[PDB]
Amino acid sequence: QQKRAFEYEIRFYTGNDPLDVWDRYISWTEQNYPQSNMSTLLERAVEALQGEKRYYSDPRFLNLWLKLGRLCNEPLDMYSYLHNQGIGVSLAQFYISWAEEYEARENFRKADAIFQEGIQQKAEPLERLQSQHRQFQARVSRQTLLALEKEEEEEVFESS
Ligand SMILES: [Pr+3]
Ligand SMILES: [Pr+3]
Repeated sequence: QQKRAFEYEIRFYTGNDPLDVWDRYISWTEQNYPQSNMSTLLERAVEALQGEKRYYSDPRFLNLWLKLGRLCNEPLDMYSYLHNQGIGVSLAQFYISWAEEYEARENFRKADAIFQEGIQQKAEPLERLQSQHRQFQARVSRQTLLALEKEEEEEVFESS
């Protein structure tokens, strides 16, 4: 076949950037199986890298967790945990992703708090975080104005 799975799996990895192997292996998987053993590769990468403070600001490390969060049925608990470990906390995408989960559940005040914390931390790229924050706010504001229109319409019906 193509058990390149074997080529990656042969971890007599002796270098100083272990995340590198996994990054390439994860990337290979989503490039060959666009939907895969993916979810158990991700769990393995993360466990292999469990407690490694040095990668807590690495976008390749955060990317593992964003991919897991997408598959996970409890991502909110996942982000809370990562935040307590200080994983991804200096990265804009960590906050964008966490806030989007709350926005999806219509908890706009929590999503906003997450953006604002990321901004106060000046998580990188800050301009991506600010842009996404403004887009989020605009979505909520627009949804509100349309909702209010539907309320006003029904309410006005009730008065006849
Ligand atoms: Pr009514
Ligand atoms: Pr009423």
